[PDB]
Amino acid sequence: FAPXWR
Amino acid sequence: DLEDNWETLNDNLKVIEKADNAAQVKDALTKMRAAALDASPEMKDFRHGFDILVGQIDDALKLANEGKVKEAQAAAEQLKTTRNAYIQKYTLRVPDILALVIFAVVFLVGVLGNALVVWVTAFEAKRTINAIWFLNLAVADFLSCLALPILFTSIVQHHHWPFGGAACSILPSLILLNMYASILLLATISADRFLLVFKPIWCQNFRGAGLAWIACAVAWGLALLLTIPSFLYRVVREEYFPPKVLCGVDYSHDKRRERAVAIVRLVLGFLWPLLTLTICYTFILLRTWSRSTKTLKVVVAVVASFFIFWLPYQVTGIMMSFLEPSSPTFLLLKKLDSLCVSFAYINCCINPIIYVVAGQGFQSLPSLLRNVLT
Ligand SMILES: CCCCn1c(-c2ccccc2)nc(-c2ccccc2)c1CN(Cc1ccc2c(c1)OCO2)Cc1ccc2c(c1)OCO2
Repeated sequence: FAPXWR
Repeated sequence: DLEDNWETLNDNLKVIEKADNAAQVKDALTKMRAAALDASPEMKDFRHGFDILVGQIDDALKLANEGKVKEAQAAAEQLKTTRNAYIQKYTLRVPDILALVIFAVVFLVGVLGNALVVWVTAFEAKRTINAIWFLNLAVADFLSCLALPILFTSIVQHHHWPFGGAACSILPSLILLNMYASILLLATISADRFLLVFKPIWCQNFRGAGLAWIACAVAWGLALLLTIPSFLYRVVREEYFPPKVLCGVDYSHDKRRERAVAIVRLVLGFLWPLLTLTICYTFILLRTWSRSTKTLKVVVAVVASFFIFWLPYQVTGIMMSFLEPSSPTFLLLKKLDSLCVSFAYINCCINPIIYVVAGQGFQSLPSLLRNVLT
Protein backbone atom coordinates (compact mmCIF):
# COMPACT_ATOMS: atom_id res chain seq x y z
CA PHE A 1 0.00 0.00 0.00
CA ALA A 2 1.10 3.56 -0.74
CA PRO A 3 -0.83 6.81 -0.15
CA UNK A 4 -1.23 9.31 -2.94
CA TRP A 5 -0.17 8.25 -6.42
CA ARG A 6 3.05 6.27 -5.92
CA ASP B 1 16.67 17.50 14.68
CA LEU B 2 13.35 17.47 16.55
CA GLU B 3 11.21 16.21 13.69
CA ASP B 4 14.16 14.34 12.21
CA ASN B 5 14.67 11.92 15.09
CA TRP B 6 10.99 11.03 14.87
CA GLU B 7 11.34 10.62 11.10
CA THR B 8 14.27 8.24 11.59
CA LEU B 9 12.13 6.39 14.13
CA ASN B 10 9.16 5.87 11.80
CA ASP B 11 11.41 5.11 8.81
CA ASN B 12 13.32 2.43 10.71
CA LEU B 13 10.02 1.23 12.15
CA LYS B 14 8.80 0.58 8.62
CA VAL B 15 12.19 -1.01 7.92
CA ILE B 16 11.56 -3.43 10.80
CA GLU B 17 8.05 -4.03 9.48
CA LYS B 18 9.71 -4.93 6.17
CA ALA B 19 12.79 -6.66 7.59
CA ASP B 20 14.67 -9.47 5.83
CA ASN B 21 16.59 -10.94 8.78
CA ALA B 22 17.36 -10.48 12.47
CA ALA B 23 20.44 -8.42 11.60
CA GLN B 24 18.45 -5.70 9.82
CA VAL B 25 16.06 -5.63 12.78
CA LYS B 26 18.99 -5.14 15.16
CA ASP B 27 20.52 -2.39 13.02
CA ALA B 28 17.22 -0.54 12.64
CA LEU B 29 16.58 -0.85 16.39
CA THR B 30 20.08 0.52 16.96
CA LYS B 31 19.39 3.59 14.84
CA MET B 32 16.04 3.96 16.60
CA ARG B 33 17.77 3.74 19.98
CA ALA B 34 20.26 6.41 18.94
CA ALA B 35 17.51 8.68 17.61
CA ALA B 36 15.28 8.18 20.66
CA LEU B 37 18.15 8.89 23.05
CA ASP B 38 19.18 11.89 20.95
CA ALA B 39 15.79 13.50 21.58
CA SER B 40 10.51 21.49 33.93
CA PRO B 41 7.42 19.35 34.70
CA GLU B 42 6.64 18.99 30.99
CA MET B 43 10.22 18.17 30.02
CA LYS B 44 10.29 15.45 32.67
CA ASP B 45 7.15 13.94 31.13
CA PHE B 46 8.36 14.05 27.53
CA ARG B 47 11.69 12.65 28.72
CA HIS B 48 9.66 10.05 30.62
CA GLY B 49 7.91 9.07 27.40
CA PHE B 50 11.27 8.93 25.62
CA ASP B 51 12.51 6.69 28.44
CA ILE B 52 9.64 4.25 28.05
CA LEU B 53 10.37 4.34 24.31
CA VAL B 54 14.08 3.54 24.78
CA GLY B 55 13.13 0.78 27.21
CA GLN B 56 10.82 -0.90 24.71
CA ILE B 57 13.52 -0.46 22.05
CA ASP B 58 16.01 -2.22 24.33
CA ASP B 59 13.57 -5.06 24.96
CA ALA B 60 13.04 -5.48 21.22
CA LEU B 61 16.81 -5.25 20.79
CA LYS B 62 17.27 -8.13 23.22
CA LEU B 63 14.76 -10.12 21.18
CA ALA B 64 16.59 -9.35 17.92
CA ASN B 65 19.93 -10.22 19.51
CA GLU B 66 18.51 -13.60 20.48
CA GLY B 67 17.32 -14.51 16.99
CA LYS B 68 13.55 -14.16 17.21
CA VAL B 69 12.85 -11.90 14.23
CA LYS B 70 9.04 -12.14 14.35
CA GLU B 71 8.86 -11.58 18.12
CA ALA B 72 11.13 -8.54 17.90
CA GLN B 73 8.90 -7.17 15.15
CA ALA B 74 5.86 -7.69 17.42
CA ALA B 75 7.55 -5.77 20.22
CA ALA B 76 8.18 -3.11 17.57
CA GLU B 77 4.48 -2.92 16.76
CA GLN B 78 3.78 -2.26 20.44
CA LEU B 79 6.59 0.31 20.18
CA LYS B 80 4.63 2.03 17.42
CA THR B 81 1.57 2.24 19.65
CA THR B 82 3.35 3.73 22.70
CA ARG B 83 5.33 6.07 20.45
CA ASN B 84 1.96 7.14 19.07
CA ALA B 85 0.64 7.98 22.54
CA TYR B 86 3.82 9.91 23.38
CA ILE B 87 3.79 11.90 20.14
CA GLN B 88 0.04 12.51 20.32
CA LYS B 89 0.75 13.83 23.80
CA TYR B 90 2.95 16.54 22.30
CA THR B 91 5.03 20.11 11.21
CA LEU B 92 4.81 19.32 7.49
CA ARG B 93 7.53 18.49 4.96
CA VAL B 94 8.98 21.20 2.72
CA PRO B 95 8.08 19.32 -0.49
CA ASP B 96 4.44 19.03 0.62
CA ILE B 97 4.39 22.80 1.18
CA LEU B 98 5.85 23.45 -2.27
CA ALA B 99 3.20 21.05 -3.55
CA LEU B 100 0.56 23.16 -1.80
CA VAL B 101 1.82 26.38 -3.39
CA ILE B 102 1.98 24.78 -6.84
CA PHE B 103 -1.47 23.22 -6.39
CA ALA B 104 -2.86 26.63 -5.46
CA VAL B 105 -1.41 28.63 -8.35
CA VAL B 106 -2.20 25.84 -10.84
CA PHE B 107 -5.74 25.83 -9.48
CA LEU B 108 -6.27 29.58 -9.91
CA VAL B 109 -4.57 29.86 -13.32
CA GLY B 110 -6.07 26.60 -14.55
CA VAL B 111 -9.64 27.33 -13.51
CA LEU B 112 -9.80 30.98 -14.57
CA GLY B 113 -7.52 30.54 -17.58
CA ASN B 114 -9.19 27.43 -19.00
CA ALA B 115 -12.65 28.82 -18.25
CA LEU B 116 -11.69 31.83 -20.34
CA VAL B 117 -10.16 29.65 -23.08
CA VAL B 118 -13.26 27.45 -23.20
CA TRP B 119 -15.40 30.60 -23.34
CA VAL B 120 -13.29 31.87 -26.25
CA THR B 121 -13.08 28.69 -28.35
CA ALA B 122 -16.77 27.89 -27.76
CA PHE B 123 -17.92 30.66 -30.11
CA GLU B 124 -15.87 29.37 -33.04
CA ALA B 125 -15.85 25.67 -32.21
CA LYS B 126 -17.78 24.39 -35.23
CA ARG B 127 -16.42 27.05 -37.57
CA THR B 128 -12.69 26.37 -37.11
CA ILE B 129 -10.69 23.19 -36.40
CA ASN B 130 -8.05 24.87 -34.22
CA ALA B 131 -10.88 26.00 -31.95
CA ILE B 132 -11.90 22.34 -31.61
CA TRP B 133 -8.36 21.32 -30.68
CA PHE B 134 -7.77 24.07 -28.12
CA LEU B 135 -11.28 23.55 -26.73
CA ASN B 136 -10.62 19.88 -26.05
CA LEU B 137 -7.22 20.61 -24.47
CA ALA B 138 -8.76 23.30 -22.24
CA VAL B 139 -11.61 21.00 -21.19
CA ALA B 140 -9.19 18.22 -20.26
CA ASP B 141 -7.00 20.57 -18.24
CA PHE B 142 -9.95 22.27 -16.51
CA LEU B 143 -11.69 19.03 -15.58
CA SER B 144 -8.38 17.85 -14.15
CA CYS B 145 -8.10 21.16 -12.26
CA LEU B 146 -11.42 20.63 -10.49
CA ALA B 147 -9.82 17.90 -8.37
CA LEU B 148 -7.10 20.14 -6.91
CA PRO B 149 -8.89 21.71 -3.90
CA ILE B 150 -9.64 18.32 -2.34
CA LEU B 151 -6.06 17.12 -2.86
CA PHE B 152 -4.90 20.38 -1.27
CA THR B 153 -7.20 19.84 1.71
CA SER B 154 -5.96 16.26 2.14
CA ILE B 155 -2.29 17.29 2.04
CA VAL B 156 -2.92 20.08 4.55
CA GLN B 157 -4.53 17.47 6.81
CA HIS B 158 -1.49 15.16 6.59
CA HIS B 159 -2.79 12.77 3.88
CA HIS B 160 -6.09 12.27 5.75
CA TRP B 161 -8.90 11.28 3.37
CA PRO B 162 -12.47 11.74 4.66
CA PHE B 163 -14.12 11.70 1.21
CA GLY B 164 -14.73 7.96 0.80
CA GLY B 165 -13.35 5.18 -1.38
CA ALA B 166 -15.14 6.23 -4.56
CA ALA B 167 -13.73 9.76 -4.49
CA CYS B 168 -10.34 8.27 -3.60
CA SER B 169 -10.60 6.15 -6.74
CA ILE B 170 -11.78 8.88 -9.11
CA LEU B 171 -10.33 12.29 -8.16
CA PRO B 172 -6.61 11.45 -7.87
CA SER B 173 -6.89 9.55 -11.19
CA LEU B 174 -8.08 12.64 -13.07
CA ILE B 175 -4.52 13.89 -13.51
CA LEU B 176 -3.60 10.63 -15.24
CA LEU B 177 -6.69 10.99 -17.40
CA ASN B 178 -5.44 14.49 -18.19
CA MET B 179 -2.07 13.05 -19.19
CA TYR B 180 -3.46 10.49 -21.65
CA ALA B 181 -6.19 12.78 -22.99
CA SER B 182 -3.62 15.55 -23.51
CA ILE B 183 -1.07 13.36 -25.26
CA LEU B 184 -3.67 11.76 -27.56
CA LEU B 185 -5.28 15.10 -28.46
CA LEU B 186 -1.85 16.66 -29.04
CA ALA B 187 -0.90 13.65 -31.16
CA THR B 188 -3.98 14.13 -33.38
CA ILE B 189 -3.25 17.87 -33.65
CA SER B 190 0.34 17.02 -34.65
CA ALA B 191 -0.93 14.69 -37.35
CA ASP B 192 -3.09 17.58 -38.56
CA ARG B 193 -0.09 19.94 -38.68
CA PHE B 194 2.01 17.40 -40.55
CA LEU B 195 -0.71 16.94 -43.16
CA LEU B 196 -1.21 20.70 -43.40
CA VAL B 197 2.46 20.97 -44.37
CA PHE B 198 3.19 17.84 -46.43
CA LYS B 199 -0.18 16.59 -47.72
CA PRO B 200 -2.36 19.70 -48.15
CA ILE B 201 -4.57 18.14 -50.84
CA TRP B 202 -5.77 15.57 -48.27
CA CYS B 203 -6.77 18.51 -46.10
CA GLN B 204 -8.71 20.05 -49.00
CA ASN B 205 -10.34 16.64 -49.54
CA PHE B 206 -10.94 15.46 -45.97
CA ARG B 207 -11.17 18.35 -43.50
CA GLY B 208 -14.54 18.92 -41.89
CA ALA B 209 -15.72 19.51 -38.33
CA GLY B 210 -16.86 15.88 -38.17
CA LEU B 211 -13.45 14.21 -38.54
CA ALA B 212 -11.97 16.50 -35.89
CA TRP B 213 -14.83 15.77 -33.48
CA ILE B 214 -14.55 12.01 -34.10
CA ALA B 215 -10.80 12.15 -33.51
CA CYS B 216 -11.47 13.98 -30.24
CA ALA B 217 -14.09 11.41 -29.23
CA VAL B 218 -11.70 8.52 -29.89
CA ALA B 219 -8.93 10.35 -28.02
CA TRP B 220 -11.18 10.78 -24.98
CA GLY B 221 -12.43 7.19 -25.06
CA LEU B 222 -8.89 5.84 -25.37
CA ALA B 223 -7.75 8.11 -22.53
CA LEU B 224 -10.50 6.80 -20.27
CA LEU B 225 -9.61 3.21 -21.19
CA LEU B 226 -5.95 3.93 -20.43
CA THR B 227 -6.90 5.45 -17.08
CA ILE B 228 -9.33 2.85 -15.68
CA PRO B 229 -6.81 0.09 -14.81
CA SER B 230 -4.92 2.27 -12.30
CA PHE B 231 -8.28 3.64 -11.17
CA LEU B 232 -9.42 0.17 -10.12
CA TYR B 233 -6.29 -0.36 -8.02
CA ARG B 234 -6.98 2.66 -5.82
CA VAL B 235 -7.99 1.75 -2.26
CA VAL B 236 -8.42 3.50 1.10
CA ARG B 237 -6.73 2.26 4.28
CA GLU B 238 -7.51 3.28 7.85
CA GLU B 239 -4.55 4.07 10.11
CA TYR B 240 -5.07 3.47 13.82
CA PHE B 241 -2.08 5.29 15.32
CA PRO B 242 -2.76 8.12 14.97
CA PRO B 243 -6.33 7.56 13.74
CA LYS B 244 -6.81 8.83 10.18
CA VAL B 245 -7.75 7.70 6.68
CA LEU B 246 -5.27 7.22 3.84
CA CYS B 247 -6.10 7.22 0.14
CA GLY B 248 -3.70 5.39 -2.14
CA VAL B 249 -2.78 2.58 -4.50
CA ASP B 250 -2.67 -1.09 -3.55
CA TYR B 251 -0.25 -3.35 -5.41
CA SER B 252 0.35 -5.44 -2.29
CA HIS B 253 1.78 -8.89 -2.99
CA ASP B 254 2.10 -7.75 -6.60
CA LYS B 255 5.35 -5.80 -6.98
CA ARG B 256 5.72 -7.06 -10.55
CA ARG B 257 2.37 -5.46 -11.39
CA GLU B 258 3.53 -2.18 -9.90
CA ARG B 259 6.65 -2.35 -12.06
CA ALA B 260 4.48 -3.22 -15.07
CA VAL B 261 2.24 -0.19 -14.50
CA ALA B 262 5.25 2.09 -14.08
CA ILE B 263 6.85 0.79 -17.29
CA VAL B 264 3.69 0.90 -19.41
CA ARG B 265 2.96 4.41 -18.14
CA LEU B 266 6.51 5.46 -18.99
CA VAL B 267 6.36 4.06 -22.53
CA LEU B 268 2.82 4.91 -23.62
CA GLY B 269 2.65 8.14 -21.65
CA PHE B 270 6.08 9.61 -22.33
CA LEU B 271 8.75 7.86 -24.42
CA TRP B 272 6.73 6.81 -27.47
CA PRO B 273 5.04 10.24 -27.68
CA LEU B 274 8.41 11.93 -27.22
CA LEU B 275 9.89 9.93 -30.10
CA THR B 276 6.98 10.31 -32.52
CA LEU B 277 6.21 13.98 -31.83
CA THR B 278 9.89 14.89 -31.97
CA ILE B 279 10.10 13.22 -35.39
CA CYS B 280 6.91 15.01 -36.45
CA TYR B 281 8.01 18.51 -35.51
CA THR B 282 11.55 17.85 -36.71
CA PHE B 283 9.96 17.34 -40.13
CA ILE B 284 7.62 20.32 -39.82
CA LEU B 285 10.18 22.77 -38.39
CA LEU B 286 12.91 21.87 -40.87
CA ARG B 287 10.49 22.38 -43.75
CA THR B 288 9.30 25.67 -42.24
CA TRP B 289 12.83 26.95 -41.67
CA SER B 290 13.70 26.06 -45.25
CA ARG B 291 10.86 28.34 -46.37
CA SER B 292 0.64 29.92 -39.86
CA THR B 293 3.75 29.80 -37.66
CA LYS B 294 1.88 31.83 -35.03
CA THR B 295 -0.36 28.90 -34.09
CA LEU B 296 2.29 26.28 -34.82
CA LYS B 297 4.78 27.77 -32.35
CA VAL B 298 2.07 27.72 -29.68
CA VAL B 299 1.35 24.04 -30.35
CA VAL B 300 5.08 23.23 -30.25
CA ALA B 301 5.37 25.11 -26.94
CA VAL B 302 2.49 23.13 -25.44
CA VAL B 303 3.95 19.82 -26.63
CA ALA B 304 7.34 20.70 -25.13
CA SER B 305 5.71 21.79 -21.87
CA PHE B 306 4.01 18.39 -21.60
CA PHE B 307 7.31 16.51 -21.45
CA ILE B 308 9.05 19.22 -19.42
CA PHE B 309 6.46 19.05 -16.65
CA TRP B 310 5.89 15.28 -16.84
CA LEU B 311 9.57 14.28 -16.77
CA PRO B 312 10.17 14.29 -12.98
CA TYR B 313 6.98 12.30 -12.34
CA GLN B 314 8.04 9.59 -14.79
CA VAL B 315 11.64 9.45 -13.57
CA THR B 316 10.71 9.18 -9.88
CA GLY B 317 7.97 6.70 -10.73
CA ILE B 318 10.16 4.27 -12.66
CA MET B 319 13.07 4.57 -10.23
CA MET B 320 10.64 3.99 -7.35
CA SER B 321 9.23 0.91 -9.07
CA PHE B 322 12.72 -0.57 -9.36
CA LEU B 323 13.54 0.10 -5.69
CA GLU B 324 12.87 -1.93 -2.55
CA PRO B 325 10.17 -0.31 -0.36
CA SER B 326 12.58 -0.45 2.59
CA SER B 327 15.36 1.52 0.87
CA PRO B 328 16.08 5.14 1.96
CA THR B 329 15.90 6.47 -1.61
CA PHE B 330 12.49 4.82 -2.00
CA LEU B 331 11.24 6.53 1.16
CA LEU B 332 12.65 9.85 -0.05
CA LEU B 333 10.90 9.56 -3.42
CA LYS B 334 7.72 8.49 -1.61
CA LYS B 335 7.97 11.74 0.32
CA LEU B 336 8.51 13.59 -2.98
CA ASP B 337 5.53 12.00 -4.76
CA SER B 338 3.11 14.89 -4.20
CA LEU B 339 5.66 17.48 -5.32
CA CYS B 340 6.35 15.57 -8.53
CA VAL B 341 2.60 15.20 -9.13
CA SER B 342 2.13 18.94 -8.62
CA PHE B 343 4.90 19.62 -11.13
CA ALA B 344 3.01 17.35 -13.52
CA TYR B 345 -0.17 19.26 -12.67
CA ILE B 346 1.39 22.50 -13.92
CA ASN B 347 0.41 21.19 -17.38
CA CYS B 348 -3.23 21.91 -16.55
CA CYS B 349 -2.64 25.65 -16.32
CA ILE B 350 0.40 26.26 -18.50
CA ASN B 351 -1.60 26.37 -21.78
CA PRO B 352 -3.47 29.65 -21.19
CA ILE B 353 -0.13 31.12 -20.06
CA ILE B 354 1.47 30.19 -23.39
CA TYR B 355 -1.53 31.59 -25.26
CA VAL B 356 -1.32 34.87 -23.31
CA VAL B 357 2.43 35.17 -23.92
CA ALA B 358 2.12 34.63 -27.68
CA GLY B 359 -0.78 37.07 -27.70
CA GLN B 360 1.37 39.64 -25.90
CA GLY B 361 3.96 38.98 -28.59
CA PHE B 362 1.29 39.84 -31.13
CA GLN B 363 0.90 43.41 -29.85
CA SER B 364 -8.77 42.79 -24.39
CA LEU B 365 -7.69 39.40 -23.05
CA PRO B 366 -10.50 37.31 -24.57
CA SER B 367 -10.13 39.24 -27.84
CA LEU B 368 -6.41 38.50 -27.80
CA LEU B 369 -7.12 34.80 -27.20
CA ARG B 370 -9.64 34.85 -30.05
CA ASN B 371 -6.96 36.21 -32.36
CA VAL B 372 -4.36 33.70 -31.12
CA LEU B 373 -6.44 30.51 -31.32
CA THR B 374 -7.70 31.18 -34.85
C1 LIG C 1 -3.47 10.64 -33.62
C2 LIG C 1 -3.26 9.94 -32.28
C3 LIG C 1 -2.96 8.44 -32.45
C4 LIG C 1 -2.50 7.75 -31.15
N1 LIG C 1 -1.29 6.90 -31.50
C5 LIG C 1 0.03 7.15 -31.18
C6 LIG C 1 0.58 8.34 -30.32
C7 LIG C 1 1.80 8.94 -30.65
C8 LIG C 1 2.30 9.98 -29.88
C9 LIG C 1 1.62 10.43 -28.76
C10 LIG C 1 0.40 9.83 -28.41
C11 LIG C 1 -0.10 8.79 -29.18
N2 LIG C 1 0.81 6.13 -31.70
C12 LIG C 1 0.01 5.21 -32.39
C13 LIG C 1 0.40 3.90 -33.16
C14 LIG C 1 1.13 2.85 -32.56
C15 LIG C 1 1.45 1.70 -33.29
C16 LIG C 1 1.05 1.57 -34.62
C17 LIG C 1 0.32 2.61 -35.23
C18 LIG C 1 0.00 3.76 -34.50
C19 LIG C 1 -1.35 5.72 -32.27
C20 LIG C 1 -2.66 5.02 -32.85
N3 LIG C 1 -3.54 4.66 -31.67
C21 LIG C 1 -4.94 4.36 -32.10
C22 LIG C 1 -5.71 5.66 -32.43
C23 LIG C 1 -6.28 5.84 -33.75
C24 LIG C 1 -6.99 7.02 -34.08
C25 LIG C 1 -7.14 8.05 -33.08
C26 LIG C 1 -6.59 7.88 -31.79
C27 LIG C 1 -5.86 6.68 -31.45
O1 LIG C 1 -6.88 9.04 -31.02
C28 LIG C 1 -7.32 10.02 -31.99
O2 LIG C 1 -7.78 9.31 -33.13
C29 LIG C 1 -2.98 3.53 -30.88
C30 LIG C 1 -1.99 3.99 -29.81
C31 LIG C 1 -0.71 3.37 -29.75
C32 LIG C 1 0.26 3.76 -28.79
C33 LIG C 1 -0.07 4.80 -27.84
C34 LIG C 1 -1.32 5.42 -27.90
C35 LIG C 1 -2.31 5.03 -28.88
O3 LIG C 1 -1.34 6.40 -26.85
C36 LIG C 1 -0.26 6.20 -26.11
O4 LIG C 1 0.63 5.41 -26.79
